[PDB]
Amino acid sequence: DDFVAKLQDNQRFRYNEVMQALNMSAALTARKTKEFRSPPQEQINMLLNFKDDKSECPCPEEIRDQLLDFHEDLMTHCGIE
Amino acid sequence: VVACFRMAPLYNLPRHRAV
Repeated sequence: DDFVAKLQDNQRFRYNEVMQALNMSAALTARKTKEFRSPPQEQINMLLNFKDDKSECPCPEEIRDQLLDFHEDLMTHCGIE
Repeated sequence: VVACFRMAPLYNLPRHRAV
């Protein structure tokens, strides 16, 4: 509930930033709004790439941290670790 | 190109659908 709210707020702020900075380029804005024009399932599959080190996800490090902490708490509760 | 760029934001969706 709160993880998705923080993610939504950040995705709105980043869209505001890209709409402010769209005047800089024409084709770079194209990749940048690829994320925003993608279908929601693809958007969230992209935003959920915190794992490993591929780093294509644009979500910030703190938001990565809450999910990485919840995931290890859940693994400890499941007994995998 | 603004309307073409803006298609379906995730933040516009209600909370439960995003959850």
